[PDB]
Amino acid sequence: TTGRIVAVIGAVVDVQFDEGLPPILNALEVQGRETRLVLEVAQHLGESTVRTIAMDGTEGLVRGQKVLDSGAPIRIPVGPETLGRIMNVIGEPIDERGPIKTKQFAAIHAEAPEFVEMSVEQEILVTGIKVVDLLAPYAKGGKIGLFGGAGVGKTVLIMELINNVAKAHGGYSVFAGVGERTREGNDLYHEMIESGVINLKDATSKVALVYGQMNEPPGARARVALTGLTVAEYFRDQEGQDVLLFIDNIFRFTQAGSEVSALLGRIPSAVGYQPTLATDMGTMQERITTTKKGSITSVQAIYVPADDLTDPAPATTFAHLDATTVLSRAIAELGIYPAVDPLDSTSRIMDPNIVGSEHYDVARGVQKILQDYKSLQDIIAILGMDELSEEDKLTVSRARKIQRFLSQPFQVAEVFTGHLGKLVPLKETIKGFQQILAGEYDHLPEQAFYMVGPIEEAVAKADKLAE
Amino acid sequence: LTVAEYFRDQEGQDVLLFIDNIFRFTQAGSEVSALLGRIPSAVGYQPTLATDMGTMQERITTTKKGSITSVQAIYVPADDLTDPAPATTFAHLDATTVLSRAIAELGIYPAVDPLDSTSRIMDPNIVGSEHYDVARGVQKILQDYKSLQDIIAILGMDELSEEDKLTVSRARKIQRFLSQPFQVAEVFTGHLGKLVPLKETIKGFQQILAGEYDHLPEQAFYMVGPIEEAVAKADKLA
Amino acid sequence: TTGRIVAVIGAVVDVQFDEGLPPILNALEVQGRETRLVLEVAQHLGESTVRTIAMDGTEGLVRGQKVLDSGAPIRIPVGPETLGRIMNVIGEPIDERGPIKTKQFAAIHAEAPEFVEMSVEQEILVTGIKVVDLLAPYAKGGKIGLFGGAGVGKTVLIMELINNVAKAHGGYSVFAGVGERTREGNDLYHEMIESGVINLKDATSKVALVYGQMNEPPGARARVALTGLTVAEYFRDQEGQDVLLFIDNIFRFTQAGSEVSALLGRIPSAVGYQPTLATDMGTMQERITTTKKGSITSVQAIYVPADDLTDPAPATTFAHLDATTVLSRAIAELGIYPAVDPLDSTSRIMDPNIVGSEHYDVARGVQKILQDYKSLQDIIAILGMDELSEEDKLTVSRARKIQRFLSQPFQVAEVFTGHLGKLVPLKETIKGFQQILAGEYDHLPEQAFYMVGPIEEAVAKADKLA
Amino acid sequence: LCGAIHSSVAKQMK
Amino acid sequence: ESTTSEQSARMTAMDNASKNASEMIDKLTLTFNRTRQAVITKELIEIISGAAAL
Amino acid sequence: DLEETGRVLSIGDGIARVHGLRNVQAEEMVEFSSGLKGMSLNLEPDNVGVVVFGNDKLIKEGDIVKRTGAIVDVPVGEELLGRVVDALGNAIDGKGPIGSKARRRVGLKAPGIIPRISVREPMQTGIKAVDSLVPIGRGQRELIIGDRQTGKTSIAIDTIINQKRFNDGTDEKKKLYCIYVAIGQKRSTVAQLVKRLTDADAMKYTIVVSATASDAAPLQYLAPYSGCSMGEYFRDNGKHALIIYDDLSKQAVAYRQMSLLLRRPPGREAYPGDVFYLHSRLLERAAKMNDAFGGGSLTALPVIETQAGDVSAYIPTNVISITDGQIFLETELFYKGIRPAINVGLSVSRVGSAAQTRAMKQVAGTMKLELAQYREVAAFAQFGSDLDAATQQLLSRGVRLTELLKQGQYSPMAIEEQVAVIYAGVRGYLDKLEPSKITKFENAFLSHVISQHQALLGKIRTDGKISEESDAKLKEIVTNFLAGFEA
Amino acid sequence: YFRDNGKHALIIYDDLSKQAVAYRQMSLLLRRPPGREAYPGDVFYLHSRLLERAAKMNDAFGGGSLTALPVIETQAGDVSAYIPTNVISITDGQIFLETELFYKGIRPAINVGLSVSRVGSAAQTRAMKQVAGTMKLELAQYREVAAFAQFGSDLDAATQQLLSRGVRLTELLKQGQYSPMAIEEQVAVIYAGVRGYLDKLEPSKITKFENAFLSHVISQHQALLGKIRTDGKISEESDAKLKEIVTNFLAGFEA
Ligand SMILES: Nc1ncnc2c1ncn2[C@@H]1O[C@H](COP(=O)(O)OP(=O)(O)OP(=O)(O)O)[C@@H](O)[C@H]1O
Ligand SMILES: Nc1ncnc2c1ncn2[C@@H]1O[C@H](COP(=O)(O)OP(=O)(O)O)[C@@H](O)[C@H]1O
Ligand SMILES: [Mg+2]
Ligand SMILES: [Mg+2]
Repeated sequence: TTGRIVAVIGAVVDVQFDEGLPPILNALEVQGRETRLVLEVAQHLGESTVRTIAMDGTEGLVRGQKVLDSGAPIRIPVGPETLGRIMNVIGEPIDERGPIKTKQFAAIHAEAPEFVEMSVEQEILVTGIKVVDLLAPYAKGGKIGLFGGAGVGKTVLIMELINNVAKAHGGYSVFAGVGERTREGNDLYHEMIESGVINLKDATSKVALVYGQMNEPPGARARVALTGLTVAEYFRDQEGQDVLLFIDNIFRFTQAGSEVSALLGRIPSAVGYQPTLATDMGTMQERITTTKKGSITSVQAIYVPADDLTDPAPATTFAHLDATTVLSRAIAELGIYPAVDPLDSTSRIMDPNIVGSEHYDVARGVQKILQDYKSLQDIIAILGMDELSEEDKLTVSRARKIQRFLSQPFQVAEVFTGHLGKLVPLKETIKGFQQILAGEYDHLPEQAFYMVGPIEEAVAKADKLAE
Repeated sequence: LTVAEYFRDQEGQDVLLFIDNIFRFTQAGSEVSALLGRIPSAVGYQPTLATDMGTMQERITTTKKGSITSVQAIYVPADDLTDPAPATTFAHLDATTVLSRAIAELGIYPAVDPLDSTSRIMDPNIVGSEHYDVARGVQKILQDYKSLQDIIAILGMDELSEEDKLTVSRARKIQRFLSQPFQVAEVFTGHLGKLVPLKETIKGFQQILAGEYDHLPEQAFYMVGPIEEAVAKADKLA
Repeated sequence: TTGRIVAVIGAVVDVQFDEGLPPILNALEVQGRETRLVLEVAQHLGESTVRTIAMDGTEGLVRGQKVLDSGAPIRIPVGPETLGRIMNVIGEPIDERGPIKTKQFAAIHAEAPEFVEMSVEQEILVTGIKVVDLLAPYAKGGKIGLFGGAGVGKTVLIMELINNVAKAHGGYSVFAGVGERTREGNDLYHEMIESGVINLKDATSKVALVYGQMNEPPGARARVALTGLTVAEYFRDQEGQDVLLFIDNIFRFTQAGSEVSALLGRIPSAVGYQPTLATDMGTMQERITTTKKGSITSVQAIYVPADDLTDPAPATTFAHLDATTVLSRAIAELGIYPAVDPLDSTSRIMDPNIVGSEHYDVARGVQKILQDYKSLQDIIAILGMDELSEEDKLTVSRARKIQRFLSQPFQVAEVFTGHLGKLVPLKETIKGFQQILAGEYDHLPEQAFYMVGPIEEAVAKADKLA
Repeated sequence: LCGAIHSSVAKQMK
Repeated sequence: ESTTSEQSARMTAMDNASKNASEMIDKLTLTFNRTRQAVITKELIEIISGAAAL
Repeated sequence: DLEETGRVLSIGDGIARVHGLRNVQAEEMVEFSSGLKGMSLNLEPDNVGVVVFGNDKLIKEGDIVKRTGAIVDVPVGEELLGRVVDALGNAIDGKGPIGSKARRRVGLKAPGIIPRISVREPMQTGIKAVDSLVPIGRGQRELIIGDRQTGKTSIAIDTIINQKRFNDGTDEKKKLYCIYVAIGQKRSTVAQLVKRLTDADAMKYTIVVSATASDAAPLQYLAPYSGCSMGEYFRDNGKHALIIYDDLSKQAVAYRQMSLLLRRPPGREAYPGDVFYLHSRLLERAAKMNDAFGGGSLTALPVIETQAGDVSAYIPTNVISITDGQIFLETELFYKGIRPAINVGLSVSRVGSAAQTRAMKQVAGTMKLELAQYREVAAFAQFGSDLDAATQQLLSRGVRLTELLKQGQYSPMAIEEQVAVIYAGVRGYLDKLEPSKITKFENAFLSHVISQHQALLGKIRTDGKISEESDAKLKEIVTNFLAGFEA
Repeated sequence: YFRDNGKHALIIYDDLSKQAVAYRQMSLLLRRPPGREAYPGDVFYLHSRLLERAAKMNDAFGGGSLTALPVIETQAGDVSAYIPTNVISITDGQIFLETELFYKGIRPAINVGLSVSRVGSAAQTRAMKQVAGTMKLELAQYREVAAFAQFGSDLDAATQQLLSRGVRLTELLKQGQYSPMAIEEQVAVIYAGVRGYLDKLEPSKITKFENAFLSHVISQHQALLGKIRTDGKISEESDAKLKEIVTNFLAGFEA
């Protein structure tokens, strides 16, 4: 079947087919372009005309240009031949390393796993991050989400998690860069090559890349997420291997949709977001899950518009996670990095019958003292201080030390912390905080914990801070 | 505007253009814009708010053939300076005088906010170092008072360091010394119209900043002309 | 005429007619349904088509279905035989006690009284309740804002007002529940039968009920207020009585409006309220007035959204209120029943050129003495209730005596607390507190002035207390 | 915070 | 005399301090409600306009 | 055949403008050429706005749409107990098909005003914080409202668990069946959910209707109605049923989608003007039928997710005004250690003692009063530089009672056990014990009486209140236990 | 052009907020539906596509670069606006200026706390990295401690020292207009502060000290500045030399 473009406005193009109207979700190959421009059928307006979203620029298109129906949705190459290869939204090799020689391709659009395919196994994934492992530990094969505003450390944290987990990972991994800074992409690409995670010579690459940065049209950003997902889905099912799915930033999926929304003739919903926000997010997120075939530990960086966590985008994302690490700008401003908010992060495995009673007690105890201090803050805000009882002045001091003991110098942010990267094992994490709660280290200055590793480094630093 | 343009160019006469109120120009636009069949922009204003204001304002300017000193009154709807009307006007002025309703309610007239009004002439190599230093010094103390205003509003002025009390006192004297009785407002000020020369204005604030008057009642600086009247009034108050 | 449905979108049904296109506000009876589905015309699209708002579920409607034009707006059964019956928006009996055998029918849509019909004199409706008549006198033919949640004896105060008004004014009452919770609807009905304001055996039913259950569409809930108002209008415009109209609540009346407005495709104004917020409210409130025949005083329960009084809904309602009765739980906890806060409850007619000089000054004195005592409340448990001067110690006792003398046993509580209800006339109410302020009873125990009627009873009680 | 007590006597004690 | 004067000034201080606090609260509640209504109206207008342009 | 059939004019965003079907009824189910079902929500002069019940990928222009005839109805019966079904009752737990014997329509009018009776029979949740201060009755709509991760869903689950007690006994009148409806939630959570209920063996009397995010808006829209009908069956047949709507917020969001796409006039937050009507007619179905009408009851515990605690939001306001109570959960209390984080001070129940066990009423009232006084002076606690013994004592009783309101998750205790622990604090046998140890005491004490004192706990039930004898017995137990605790 | 030709260019977009407004007009007049704040749904792309063009090309691609510095005007300091947020999520950092600081003498009115560089020391000479390094994190903690100690909160040696360093460094960050300092000169003045040789100096005197010290080295110790400009790092000798210069000079300054 062959259609012709009849209207072009933005990334939304309408094509009229003489015969054989292509079903929705199908791709269309715009004929007459030096660049492969794919159009995804989104609506069937009628009068043998269909509305499509462009996966690239519509600039240059002319009304009447012939378009061919591929006869199937956007298919991309999946398999081990993608590892170490940077893939385009529509599966094209944008790494310059020739074509991706895969035996079979896969459609990016698929159905979500049935209810009788989910798992109920929860295992703690020691990422090596104090705040995380202590308060909100991740689950090996559980959906994870890093929330935060523009400038809190989401990207740096996801990179850190990659450094730790992705490297010492038995299996393949996939990284999809949805609407972000290409700069970051180039950096990550070269950094992984250095860490041998991506070998440009011998086949030892484990991380497969997919990108569609902020320089791409709404259509590309709205699908790159699915593209990367499909890649991970293959390794999950037809391979039965542990797949790591890192997405940054997933919010761009929703943003891309709101842009074309108006051009698709939809009535604005709350905060001007598309009325199909939830469903669109659901059809996608639900595919990003662990099945009885394979496990996928997904780590997604979720942007928070104007830091308003009540914004329909991040607000709807919360219900699609098992572990939430909310980043606060306030804590970031204080200087505590990662800027994880200890009173807004939670984990599904934080049950005393999963992470253990001792761990649960320590985590809760830390959260409590912090909350208590938070309540004492506004109390003395502009009312002196010398009135609080020994207990209050004790909780304040301890809470502050714990607060500053949450900051851990990240290897990734070494050029931002001006310190060496440290990793603290869960055991030492529980140990240290448990001891601080016990008030054992109440004879050390607050700064002795500010940006350190194990409690040993805090004590040693304390004595070192003789002057 | 056209009338002014003529004198400016065709006669090179230094034209003084006074418009009151220019904001009405934009307001009228919104009224007809709806009827023009355009899609409303933010706050329902005409989507062409920026351009319209531009083509007009850009005609009210000094050319190499003639000079025009324009003084345009800009009404701020609902006292919202962030409103698309006044906000878009700001970048068209070389000197801005933002009148604060709060200051007016404090009897300080002209109710000019000393920390919001700006001018591109405020440069040491233009108005002089002495003028700039005094100007910034005055703006600084006033700015340091605003921060203290919070604590003052709750724990009074008792929980303040003697230093802060000094800044507060001086700031209030300066704050009042900024008020000047207008002849066109004598029926309200109840004071004869006083005009103060730049030289006396600079001197007056220099002395107060130097603390040379840290002993005179603040009211002695209310509705006065040159600093001399402040001292004189102080004596009359005894 | 018989039209045909040409479109059904939610609760908005468009019907087309060939001959005789029905006017606006006119009712339409859909044919081919078990439950009578009434459509109210509210627009003339054109090309012999009219847009209507369904009064109930439109589920099952098919394009082409016949619709009989009633030729007149929604009419409801009016007359004395509606007392003790729970009526539907369109008048259908929902209490399952058969059809309302009425001979007179009235439409819920009617123009408000003409200017020449407006009474130019402001009278006070003696409810016979000290706290009210004294401090917040109900304006005869005025709107009163009943502020109170639940568990504050709100229902009891309602049942008392009815009993008293009918017993002391021969005027029946009507209760229009806008957005009534079916649960509370059943409770209220049975609770009313117990109080005797409604009877099943003998016809002593002094109230008529109209329920706009939350189950019904916006159009139904928005009209139930009118329906109840029409049932009350009858008594005034026909029997010339002083009817009492209860609207619980008024906020849900406005909400139903914004909703209907929204469905009709009208652009929402500030905070999303319908543009016709002013008119919708006005037209309904304007019917509640005093004419040269009778009067209709309306006690409307008020819900202040987000506790914002500047919000359009409450802002508009206040523009039609004449008095307020703030049922405070704190007061109820102190055992003062009715729990009417003597400092919030206010009335506009509480002006000397209306309620009289004596009444005004006495009421003022009561409010003032209570305020003064309140100021001392702090000093009491701080410096010590003894440091207070004689006058202060006198204000304390007197204020406490008055505070207690504000409680009054309701007849509704007779079939519960086993205490005879009192109907204290305005005269004795004034004289009573007037004497307390004078200190004529500064020698009797405070308990004597608790749950009593006329001051005389308090005196006798004091003797019993010895 | 105890009003003008400390400052008052302070600006007299020294 | 110290203890007395101290409790006197403190009592009067806090007395007026809480009073000022209360006023500040009511003022913020009013400004809050204003922002609250404005917010709803703004979003709603943006929705209506966006719809009335299809 | 523009009569019983039609042709799709346009299809997109789940909306299919079918041309024809001049004999379809409003809200009637239709079938597309792909076999997909749909519901004609919009009946317009030249088209029928049909909402697709699935991926409209299998829908194109010219697709012949035919009328099915039957309206949306779901199977109902005890054969659904222990089964996980979708919004349309179809079994999704894979354990074969359900015995679809009886079938009830999802859209039915709520029971009449007269056919009901005053709520009396208590609906013991198991959480002492609720049963004592916020009692719930059979035939009441109690709203569980709070922000994300406050504990909303947990309050529901424990309530369902506690029912196992009565459901294992011979007390047929106390037996309460439960139905959990999931809307918008992910299958992962729903999986852990049913797994949890199975571990608690509560599933044997729990029906789980699920409508995940991958499900079309209309399915998520029907899920709560179908689940309701499944419960109404019990109610009408005299049996007692409980249903939780998790969440109505997510359902409203999915419904708004249909309206906005159908180009229906958007109101506040873009929600349609009948979004209230949506929840009202649903929640009003819950009721307590009179003996003449079986005598059953359907208690509903809907969940609403608030944003930044803005209860004045459109949907939250709608449901709060339709319910007979609200259980406020504040995350602040959670981190403070208050678990469940049920803000008793704001939580209410318009029913109250009316549906509370007499035994509980006795100790519930005193606790409530004491807690109130505590809150009135709570602020003065942290600034207790110099306070009078009276205020101090109020703070003492306060904190202790607050500790007693704490309860572990997945462990709903019996009413006798609740009144027992309440007795300890209310009577003051904890005013001296440090608050930190109170939590430990409750555990040791309760476990002790449940062991060597089952008779006492039982007597409380038998007497229906704390009898003078049991009052004296408990006195000797608490005093002797106290010394043993601090020695 | 310069970028793809090995040359390095710099571009300032003043003002991007005004461009957006213009675009809004264009789009609205095209009858395209008005979005949030009437701005079109692709306002983000309007700026992303632009800023993303600025990049650093590898040697194979000429090794040229295009550094972009977009300007954005915030209304009433409300960064919760549509455009402000957009741009902040595209750039590799921001520099927020506040009128409050400006009047308070902090000129440039750069708010250290609301400004970051998503590149860091990877754009600083070793010399600057040796002095600057972690001074940012230091100032952050300093401001927090100062805010928490806005009264006599029995400050110990550690906290007091922190406050002292903070105030000193703050003064050294003040700089006028049209007076760009050389990297080595900046390193010298920042050195005196970070190393803490001015900890025993009155903050008001620092204002003049900087200029005096600057002229002192530029005149006589020009060789030191010259070396640093070449080595791009403070050598051991340079560190020792600077130490003797600042200590003695400062000592003589406090005559
Ligand atoms: N009784 C309890 N005691 C202690 N912790 C509890 C209790 N109930 C719930 N929690 C904690 O609260 C967490 C959140 O519970 P839950 O998922 O029910 O909250 P929610 O607000 O319903 O979340 P969502 O909004 O995602 O449904 C649990 O993971 C658990 O850690
Ligand atoms: N763990 C960290 N330690 C120190 N600085 C950090 C850390 N994470 C982020 N930062 C600082 O914050 C900046 C922004 O972080 P980034 O995560 O890139 O922003 P975003 O969260 O918006 O993607 C970084 O350039 C760095 O200066
Ligand atoms: Mg990032
Ligand atoms: Mg939940």
